[PDB]
Amino acid sequence: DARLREIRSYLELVIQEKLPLNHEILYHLQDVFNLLPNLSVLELVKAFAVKTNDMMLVIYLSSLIRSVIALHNLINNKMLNKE
Amino acid sequence: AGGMLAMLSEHSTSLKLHALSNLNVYAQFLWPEISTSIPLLESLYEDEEFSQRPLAALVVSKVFYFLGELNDSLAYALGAGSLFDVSEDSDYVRTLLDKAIDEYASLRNKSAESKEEAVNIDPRLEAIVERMLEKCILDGRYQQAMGMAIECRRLDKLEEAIMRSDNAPGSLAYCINVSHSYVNRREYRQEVLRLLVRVYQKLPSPDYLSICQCLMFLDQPEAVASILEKLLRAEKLEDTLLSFQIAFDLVENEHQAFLLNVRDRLSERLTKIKG
Amino acid sequence: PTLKHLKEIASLLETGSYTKEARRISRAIRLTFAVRRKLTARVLHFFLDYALTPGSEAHGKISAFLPELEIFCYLIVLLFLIDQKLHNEAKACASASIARLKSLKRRVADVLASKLYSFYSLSYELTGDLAEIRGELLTLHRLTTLHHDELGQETLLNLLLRNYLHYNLYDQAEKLRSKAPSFGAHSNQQHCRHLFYVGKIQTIQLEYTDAKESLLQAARKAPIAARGFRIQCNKWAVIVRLLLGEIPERTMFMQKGMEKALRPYFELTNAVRIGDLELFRGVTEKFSSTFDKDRTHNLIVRLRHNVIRTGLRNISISYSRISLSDVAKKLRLDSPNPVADAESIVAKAIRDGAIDATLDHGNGWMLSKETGDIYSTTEPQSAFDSRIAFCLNMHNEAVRALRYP
Amino acid sequence: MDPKLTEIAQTFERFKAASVRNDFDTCTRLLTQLKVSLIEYRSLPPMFEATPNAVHELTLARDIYEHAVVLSVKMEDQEAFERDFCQLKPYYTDARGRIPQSTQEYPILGLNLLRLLVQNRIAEFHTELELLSSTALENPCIKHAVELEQSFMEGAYNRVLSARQTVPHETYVHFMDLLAKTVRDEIAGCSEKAYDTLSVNDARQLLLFSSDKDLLEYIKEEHPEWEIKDGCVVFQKSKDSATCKEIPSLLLINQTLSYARELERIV
Amino acid sequence: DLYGRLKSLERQIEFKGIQEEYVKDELKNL
Repeated sequence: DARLREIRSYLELVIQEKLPLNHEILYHLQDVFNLLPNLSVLELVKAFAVKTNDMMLVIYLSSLIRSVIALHNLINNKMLNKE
Repeated sequence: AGGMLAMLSEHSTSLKLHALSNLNVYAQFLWPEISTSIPLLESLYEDEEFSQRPLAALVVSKVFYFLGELNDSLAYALGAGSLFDVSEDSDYVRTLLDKAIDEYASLRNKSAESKEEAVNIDPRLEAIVERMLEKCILDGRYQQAMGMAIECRRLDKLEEAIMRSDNAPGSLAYCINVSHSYVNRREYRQEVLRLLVRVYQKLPSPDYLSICQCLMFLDQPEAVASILEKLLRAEKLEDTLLSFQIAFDLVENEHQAFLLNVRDRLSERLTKIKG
Repeated sequence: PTLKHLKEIASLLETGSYTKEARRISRAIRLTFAVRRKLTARVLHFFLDYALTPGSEAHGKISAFLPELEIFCYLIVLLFLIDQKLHNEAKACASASIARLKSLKRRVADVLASKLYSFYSLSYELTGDLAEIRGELLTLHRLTTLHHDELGQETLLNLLLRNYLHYNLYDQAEKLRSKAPSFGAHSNQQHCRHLFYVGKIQTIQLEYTDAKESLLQAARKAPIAARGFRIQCNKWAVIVRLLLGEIPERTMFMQKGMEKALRPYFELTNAVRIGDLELFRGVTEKFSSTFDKDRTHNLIVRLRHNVIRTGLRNISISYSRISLSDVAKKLRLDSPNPVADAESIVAKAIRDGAIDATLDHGNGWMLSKETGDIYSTTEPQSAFDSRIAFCLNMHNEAVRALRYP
Repeated sequence: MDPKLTEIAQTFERFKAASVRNDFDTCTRLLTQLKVSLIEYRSLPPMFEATPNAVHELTLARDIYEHAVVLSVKMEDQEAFERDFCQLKPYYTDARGRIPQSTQEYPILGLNLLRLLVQNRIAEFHTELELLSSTALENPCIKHAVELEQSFMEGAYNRVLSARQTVPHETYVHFMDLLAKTVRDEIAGCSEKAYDTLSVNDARQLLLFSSDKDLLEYIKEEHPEWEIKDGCVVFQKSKDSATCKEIPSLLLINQTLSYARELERIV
Repeated sequence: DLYGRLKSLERQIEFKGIQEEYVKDELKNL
């Protein structure tokens, strides 16, 4: 984001007419902008939704299993404390 | 009851004040209904034309007390003026007095850090702490009045509490111990010790040892030299033995710069004291 | 052996007082309750003489109705008075016992007093005088709140919930909840009532989402022996679940011993599950008297609205398209104009979004949006779960935060 | 007989006379204010002292607050109505064991129920019905309010607007007209979501507008977003609303950011 | 003496308060 702000500062500089630019680097900035994917792609949005559901339900598995083991160890701790 | 709240909405201001007094007697039981209508009671406290503003403030402060908002309860209790009696043995009054003393001590502590911002202490809060200190002095609870006076940073009420005490030497020895154990600030500890030296000099039988110990904590060799010179010039053999005992007790504390400065400021007994 | 058990309980209480172990007093109270059914007036007076010196003003006052020890004698006698149905004497003995409680300034009296608070009011309900206590117990909570008595702080608040709920001061019952500080779960039963009393109010005030948890929260902790409290915890959880749109599972309706309690509740869901209101009226009318006993009848009226929805849930998903007249007919509305009402019923249903459907009133035909294959279950699937897993990571850490190793 | 009571009762007679004269304020204001204040204060005093004259004072307070609610209705002030009735309620709840039942209890209770229905405070409406006894529910006014709520929930807006004619007491007409406006607004809201387009004839029929210009004026003022093309109302349906999984991607997925990062940072 | 019980109790409580930072330091150094 700071790099974008610096490019914006340099663009304002070019507007005022102080510093020009090497064709290659301005080319590169335009290239970055050109390769910008459309974040509003609808089928791609469902793609996000599907991966999110799958990964988070895997994490749900992991949380369930940790619940199992942690509760087991808490009960064993109660055993060791009473004995 | 929504009947008393309805009477507050009527233009008979006196009848609205009567409804407010009816809700006051009932504040302990009806606070959950009255809490919804606080803005109406606040508007009656803000209204300059209303002669019974202090009663509106007292109902608001009781409602905030039951809500658990002690800071707003205190602000409105300070608004109630003469209707907030420190004499009343109510759980409401005790909790608000404790909170009033804590806030007052906190504000006084901050005002002494910021030499540049005189935190405007509400004169009403000071007047409640005064009445409470006076109550503690009238009840013969001098040790509590001294503790509160030290927390409140009020040297004048500390002097008043000591001078009224039936056991002046016990109160002073307690003050010295409290000043060393609880007073973390050096500047304030020195101010308390300078007050104690002044109080000790007003007593008919000055304990010259406790004075010399306090003066040694203050690094004031001038005052000790003047006390030793007064005792040395006395015709009584007892005052001369007391001057020698003070000299031994000063030497046991091993403050060499203080002892040399006391010696050099002294204008057979004098040769013995110099030894 | 009853007198021997009384003496052993008194010795246990004395030991707990000397050792300052409130668990000791808890075991003593458990034993005292274990001797409730064998309470004899002669044996009780013998215990009074043994623990109370003959001539004690407390001893004389206790005998007239027939610190820790003086209070404790009031504990059994008050219980026996209600045991003998002498609620009027328990009322005075309750005030007489508490009146002593104010004078005593010892922390060890919290458990003894806390039990008294439970029994102090109990005489009033049996006497019908819960309204005369709001000026009595509340300051008693004030003293417990003033003394930092956590056990008394909770027990007295729930009774505040009970008293205001029993008098239907529900505009005021929530008033308590916003103000009462959350005291630690020091009491397993009392907090359940605090957890559950919020469950009743949450059911009453439409905060159903919060309602289910606290309804489950107390039921999560409800004792097996307190089946009625479990049932009461289980009777209220049923209403919200039906009020939540989620029918409670049949399995809760086969828990041993509580089945007779939920019999009216199971059939109510089935009609909701079937989505027909006619049997609702028959089931509601026959058990309307039983429902009056629970006072949740007001919760009952709302159910038809969801039951209307529940019938709606069947029709829209199990039928692609059917005219609005068919909509009300299968709903069996006794409405003089089922054409407009069902048409209107769908309007609210369409507005509520309960159905993926569209109306065609020009043709009078309703179009349930193809609600079979549809699209991704996601965005809400992947939002629903995270609340649950995120609950575990705290809850797993809840075990982790409780992990001593 | 306390002289204050006699003077205050005289002021109440003056207030009732002014109300019959429909003289909102002025000298009528003065008299009404005095009577209301005195009687209300006395009876409603949260203290409710068991004085030998307490019953008369409380009965007069009840009547005063009844008349105050009625006047508020005549003035079309919902806030004053709510205040006066919230103040009448403690007299209707805790003082019922000390005062004879008032004939104006049921109409005013039903009017409050109607106001709650208009405000869409259905929860408070049903809690009030809960607080009412079975005998009160049998009252024509309370039963009328219950039937109106039944129609409003059932969507039988035609029945509500027809019952506008079966109103039993004139004081309700104001709240009934407000209910009609709210019902028309609710119908418009449902129609916008339901149909992409609606014929103007059908639009009038559902909203029961007598004349074409009535529907046109309603559309122009309350709902300018509606487009009238070729005699059919074009409801500008939302870009993505009824359809599921039609929300923003970055925001959902960064909600997953919050979940994940806040979760493991603890680990 | 009567005010001494409160002053001494405050002194000990304040002293124990620093124990929080004391323990926190070792909880990281350990």
